[PDB]
Amino acid sequence: AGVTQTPKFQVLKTGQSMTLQCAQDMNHNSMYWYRQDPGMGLRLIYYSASEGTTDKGEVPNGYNVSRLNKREFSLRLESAAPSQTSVYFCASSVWTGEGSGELFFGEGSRLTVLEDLKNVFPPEVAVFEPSEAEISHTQKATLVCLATGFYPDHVELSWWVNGKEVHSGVCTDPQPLKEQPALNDSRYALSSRLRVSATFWQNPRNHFRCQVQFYGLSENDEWTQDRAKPVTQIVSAEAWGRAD
Amino acid sequence: VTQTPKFQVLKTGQSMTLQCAQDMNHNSMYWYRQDPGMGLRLIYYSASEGTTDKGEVPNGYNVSRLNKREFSLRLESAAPSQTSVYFCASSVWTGEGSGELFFGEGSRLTVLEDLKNVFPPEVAVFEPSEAEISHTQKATLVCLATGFYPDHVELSWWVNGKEVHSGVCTDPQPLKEQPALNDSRYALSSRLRVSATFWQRCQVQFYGLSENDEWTQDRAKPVTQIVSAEAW
Amino acid sequence: RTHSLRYFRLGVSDPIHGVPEFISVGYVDSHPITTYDSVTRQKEPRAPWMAENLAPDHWERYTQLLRGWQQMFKVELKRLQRHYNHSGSHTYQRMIGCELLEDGSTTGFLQYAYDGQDFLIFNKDTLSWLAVDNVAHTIKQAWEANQHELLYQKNWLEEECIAWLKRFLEYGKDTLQRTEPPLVRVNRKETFPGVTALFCKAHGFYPPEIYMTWMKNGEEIEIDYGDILPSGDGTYQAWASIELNLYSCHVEHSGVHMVLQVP
Amino acid sequence: MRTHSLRYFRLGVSDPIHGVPEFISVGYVDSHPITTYDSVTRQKEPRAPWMAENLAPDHWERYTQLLRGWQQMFKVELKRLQRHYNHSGSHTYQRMIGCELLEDGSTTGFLQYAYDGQDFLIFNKDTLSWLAVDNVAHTIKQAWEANQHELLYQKNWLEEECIAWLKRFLEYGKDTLQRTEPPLVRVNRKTALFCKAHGFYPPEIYMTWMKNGEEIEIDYGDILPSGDGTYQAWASIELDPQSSNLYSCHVEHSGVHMVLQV
Amino acid sequence: QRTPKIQVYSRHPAENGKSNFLNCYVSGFHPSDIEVDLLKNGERIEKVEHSDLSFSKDWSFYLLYYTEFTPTEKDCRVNHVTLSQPKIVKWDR
Amino acid sequence: IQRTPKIQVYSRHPAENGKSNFLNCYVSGFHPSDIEVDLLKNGERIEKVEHSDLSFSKDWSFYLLYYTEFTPTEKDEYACRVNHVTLSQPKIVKWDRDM
Amino acid sequence: GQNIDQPTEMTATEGAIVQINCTYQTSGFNGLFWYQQHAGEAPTFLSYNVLDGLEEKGRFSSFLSRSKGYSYLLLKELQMKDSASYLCAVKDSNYQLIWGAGTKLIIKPDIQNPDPAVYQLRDSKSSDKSVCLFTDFDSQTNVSQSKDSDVYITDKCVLDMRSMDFKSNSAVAWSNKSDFACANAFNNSIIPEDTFFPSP
Amino acid sequence: GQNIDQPTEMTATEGAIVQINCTYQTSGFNGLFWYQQHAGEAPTFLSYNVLDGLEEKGRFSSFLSRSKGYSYLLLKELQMKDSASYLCAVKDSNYQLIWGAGTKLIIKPDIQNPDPAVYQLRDVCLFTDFDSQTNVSQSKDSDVYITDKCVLDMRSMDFKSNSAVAWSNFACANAFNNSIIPEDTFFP
Repeated sequence: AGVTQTPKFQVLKTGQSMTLQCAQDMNHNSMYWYRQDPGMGLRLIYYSASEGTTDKGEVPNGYNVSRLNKREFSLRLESAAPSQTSVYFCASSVWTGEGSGELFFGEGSRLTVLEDLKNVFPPEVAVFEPSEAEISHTQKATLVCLATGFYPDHVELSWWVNGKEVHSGVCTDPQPLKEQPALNDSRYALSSRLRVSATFWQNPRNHFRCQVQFYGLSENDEWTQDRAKPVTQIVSAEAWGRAD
Repeated sequence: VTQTPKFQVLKTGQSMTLQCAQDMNHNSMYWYRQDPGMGLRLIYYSASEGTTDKGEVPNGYNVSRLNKREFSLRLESAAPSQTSVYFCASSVWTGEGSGELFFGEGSRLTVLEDLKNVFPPEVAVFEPSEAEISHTQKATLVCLATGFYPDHVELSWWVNGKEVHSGVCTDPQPLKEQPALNDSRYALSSRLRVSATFWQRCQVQFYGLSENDEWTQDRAKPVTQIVSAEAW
Repeated sequence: RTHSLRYFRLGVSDPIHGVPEFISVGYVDSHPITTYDSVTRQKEPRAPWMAENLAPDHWERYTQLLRGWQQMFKVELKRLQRHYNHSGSHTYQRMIGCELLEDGSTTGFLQYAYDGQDFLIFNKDTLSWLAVDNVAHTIKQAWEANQHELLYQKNWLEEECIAWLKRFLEYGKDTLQRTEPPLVRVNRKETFPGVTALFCKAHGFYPPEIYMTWMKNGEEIEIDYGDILPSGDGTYQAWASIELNLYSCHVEHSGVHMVLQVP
Repeated sequence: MRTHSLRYFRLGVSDPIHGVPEFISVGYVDSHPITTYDSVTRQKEPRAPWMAENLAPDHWERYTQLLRGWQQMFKVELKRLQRHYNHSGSHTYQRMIGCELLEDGSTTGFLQYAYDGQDFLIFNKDTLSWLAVDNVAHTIKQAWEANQHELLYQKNWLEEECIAWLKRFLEYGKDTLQRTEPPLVRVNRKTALFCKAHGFYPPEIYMTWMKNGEEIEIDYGDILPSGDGTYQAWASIELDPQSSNLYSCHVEHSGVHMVLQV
Repeated sequence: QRTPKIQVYSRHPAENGKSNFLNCYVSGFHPSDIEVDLLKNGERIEKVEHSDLSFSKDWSFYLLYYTEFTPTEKDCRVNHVTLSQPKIVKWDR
Repeated sequence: IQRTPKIQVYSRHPAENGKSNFLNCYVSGFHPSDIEVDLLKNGERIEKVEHSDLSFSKDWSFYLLYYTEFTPTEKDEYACRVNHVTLSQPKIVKWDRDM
Repeated sequence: GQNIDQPTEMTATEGAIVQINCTYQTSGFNGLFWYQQHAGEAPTFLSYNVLDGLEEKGRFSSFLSRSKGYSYLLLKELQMKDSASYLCAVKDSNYQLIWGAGTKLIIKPDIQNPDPAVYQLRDSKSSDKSVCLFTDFDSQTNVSQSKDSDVYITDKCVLDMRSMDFKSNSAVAWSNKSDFACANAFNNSIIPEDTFFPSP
Repeated sequence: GQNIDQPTEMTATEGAIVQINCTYQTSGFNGLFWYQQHAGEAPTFLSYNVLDGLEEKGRFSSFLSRSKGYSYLLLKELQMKDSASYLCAVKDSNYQLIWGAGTKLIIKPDIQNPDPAVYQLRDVCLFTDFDSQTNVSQSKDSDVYITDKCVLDMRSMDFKSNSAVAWSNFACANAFNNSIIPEDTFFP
């Protein structure tokens, strides 16, 4: 339902190819491909005003598209450059020309294009149990979770409470902390906070889990470094409720 | 790892004990046999000093792990099916995925129903063809070692005293002088190329019967020895 | 639900006449599955369904490995003592294992303690060892210098341990995948003049993991907690109590929620 | 400056003979075609030179993509109309939009549609509603009127964007469109009198016959194309033998009056 | 559905022997499909041109069919759905 | 560091005088591992008791379960006696009678 | 050459009113859109303006003046969820979309009972880091980057205990340095005079 | 149950690249080893893989794919010295090794100026100096002995040559008849 584009994340080597799906189940006729970069508005790469035609937008060099049917409009990078590091959105509208017709965006795709893959790292994740001083003073308990040393910023940090994902009381940092902010290849740290009532964290059978999903290499990617190959992986850390 | 003997002729039913030791302070020791066209096959192993257990093809053998250093294999009543090349090996521990194996030099065992066919080789050097030193300015020396039994030979080449390696080529597998007989002897050739300037000493170590073995027959006791042909 | 498989090793230097020098013990969930120690010098099952489904060659192989592993522990603890300059009887302990959650996720872990306190904590995801002190750091350098052995464990914890666990899970599924619902009960009494205590006691249940608490009127509210205990027949039992607005004991077990209202 | 108009037309047919396009879209300034597109060419191309001269290919590229979409949006609307009319066979559907720059600086705007060359929906930009002729149209009116933004949008295009496209096109064809070519008018007998103008541009001219100083009862000819970018016309009157009358032909063209006495 | 109006005239007022253009203007018909040819003494002219289809405000279509000639003392046929047989209109100078 | 044993004494089922049951003693949390546990009926050790093997805990301590089949009465004092190096003399802990 | 412009970022207080400007130079005009794009999510349609005037839609309102090239977007009664980025886009004479760089709306929460404090959390058996939390402070305080190259500090975050109808702030600081302590983790920051520093 | 399949023999050319494949259907996995074993010598450790990757020590590289279930051993800029057997073996769930039967690699020299000829030596016929595509047949005569071919690297002159040897107890013309030889072969 709506507009579905894939993949959500992708790290690529300089010189690599790539194809991004985008389907729409609303019976639109127009379909689009936008790229989004800090400091500037959505720039159009290619568009497809109806089923049977495409044409260049503001910035088509590096890309080519294909409108395979009325529902799918897929964008292809052929040789990948570090300046193509962007967030790619696919959009659609019922018709073009319609001056009041609005755009319907898909979820987006963050692509990062590196000279080499010898700085790609998955995160180290570490839970840190509440300060008791906090609990006596506020009757609340704050757990901090730390995902550090990962690169690129392709991560999704969530909190799981007794095998179910919660969102209330969660705060995850909007943007990552570059650990070494000057170095251009630098790795990233992220922090997050779950705050429960003091009487919640003082139940001994209440289980918590801070989990970070990291998008990285796959079976296809040549790995030649000595260390463990940073495949797409999920990295957790747990803490248990404590009555004393 | 160090293992003795490198070769042994065995009469069927004789017993034999193969030895091995390492000063690597290793805990595991293994005993393999290498047979044509198939994997190394484990006979017995010693996960650490004080225990031993069977492996794949244990029958006809047993083992003792005398200490952390030495580990020996024993053939009780030698069968023709135990003619093989035997390998001793040690790892630091057992159950560590990363630790590899360190191997001894090897032990070539030949079990025979009767020793009455053991023969040292005959060696001869063949002097380079004059159509060679002229057509190509290069003199091939050939060495031939014929009619020895069993295949327990080690040819090598020696120019002006020092053993040489460049310009030498020796056949990988010896050839059967009587391929219809189940007990044929073998031949083995080697070549040695050199300039016509340098042109103007072969050697076969053979492994056979011990002094301790009984010899009764007419011809000389075909003991372990060295046969040389020289050329000038 | 959440299942587990661990292996423990315990090594005692200079033991008294009855404590063996080495013990190796493995558990699925609560139930011990394997045994070896430095006295019988054999690895044996401790669950019927471990023994029903594994051939003797299994116990013959792992006996040999365990004999060797004991000799490692003996030398390892000898060297630890010498870094600390420690005479006497001290202990060395190892725990390796993995978890497979209901949630599809998996953890794996490997740690050592000496004298009962944390000494080396593995991080399979970073592939390094967290060392508690200057002695543990020395072993952290040795272990971290073998790049290949860190990959080997990483794989064993992530691939081998999980597969072992699912093998053992199917073997005794009639015991570990079963569910025994609890019998829950509320007891009220006036203890110290004016003080009423409500005890919500649960027993008879399996797996052990249960969720009990007290609420007032529908929202949450100090609660003494009793430990989950083995009843002896292999069901478990526990309780939560408070004193004293309406009050209600809430119990959650194996996905089923139950509420006992106090009148 | 006189009354210039920019119009865009669009046609669709439901079952065209294999040659005929199922979609044509021509734009005009005054009588002059400026643009064309159709389902066969599938390219939007200038039809006047002072259009091609003045508009870079980026413009034609852009509007070709667009009309490839509008082509198909039109097959949608027409297929819907014929379904609800319960009409078999081949039927037509037509769109026409545009403005008018009047002599006095005041402007206009219009937008409508037809089915089988008869009125269907006529947009009224000042009440912001649509006029249905029958209940098929009423269904459409109820839809487009729900979309209040799409009525607002069309108003602003008609009243601002169209006038500014007109002003730009009238510059581009300054010579063709802001030129006067006075007519040549002659009378002759046929028994009827015949006033006959030719050679004039713009096509907009006025011819009548007076009988003694009163506009008589006149047969009017049509304003026709000569082929060389000019126009011609005539108006005849029949003669009364039984009384005498002075007769006169009056011709008004581009701010200049002419009188031909007999 | 509206039958076409057919008009045959000349580009300039013709003098015999003086070159001119023969115009046939067909207009105010609907729908858009229609055949037009010019006729010299019964036979149809070959090198006979025409303008692109065109649109009135009243939804009807028009076309000019022309040909270069020179009239002499000695020297239009449109067809549509709206007409049974092709209607013929001749030039009266 | 030495962890003193923690001793818990309880019945299998809710205790009812005149009704057979089992009496468990849950020694847990202790370090090191040499420990001596007996169960007592009116102060006197019981000949028939099952028990578990020494068990391991993620916290590095050890725990045991001793149990015996019994029928409680108003008169009889059941207890769990435990000895460890952390204790100067062995500790007897008395059953609470399912209080 | 066309150009649409709007402020990089704005900051107001929960409950108050915020007005987001967008000024465009375009070649023709066929409509002006507003888009809300939540951090890490996709943009969504807010409103459409093509003629002069103002147009309300629930809590939000957007106004246009073609005579001056100016549209503003009005959000009344600010909730924390209205913390997003707001992008303006204009259809030109060729019906092409021209996008502003975006306006980032940041909502300082209304903290009814300030209790600023710095709590040391419970060390992990799998980290070398210690983790100091600076929490329960009013939105007026600034959290700054660490001067020390080996202390790391994240910017302030608002969490919502929905069940307790309670909001609060928090900045986290961690490091593996030996000396590092909570009583010094936020000397980079102007923190309240009355901040709680519990005794270690 | 547990099978290890690797090719039996492989042949490449000096200076080129070869790839030896080891496919493993074990039960459980704790790593894959590559060993080399020269002619009649011991096996020595080359490499170890247990995670997906490819490790490179020098001109030798080891690649492993856990998913599809194979490894290869990559040898760049082949030299004569690389003639050997390459043994691949895998540890199973119980840490036993299951060994491959091995792959024997042959490095065919690159012969600049082929000069096929058959010489005769006095106290034995010597076929020598042919291109690496000619192939000797085993002698048909019961008392004529013909060996296979042999590469010698005269390191000094950076010259490699092949060679075969024939003898009996018959002249050198008739020697290598069952073998198909080049037509530019010199017979002194």
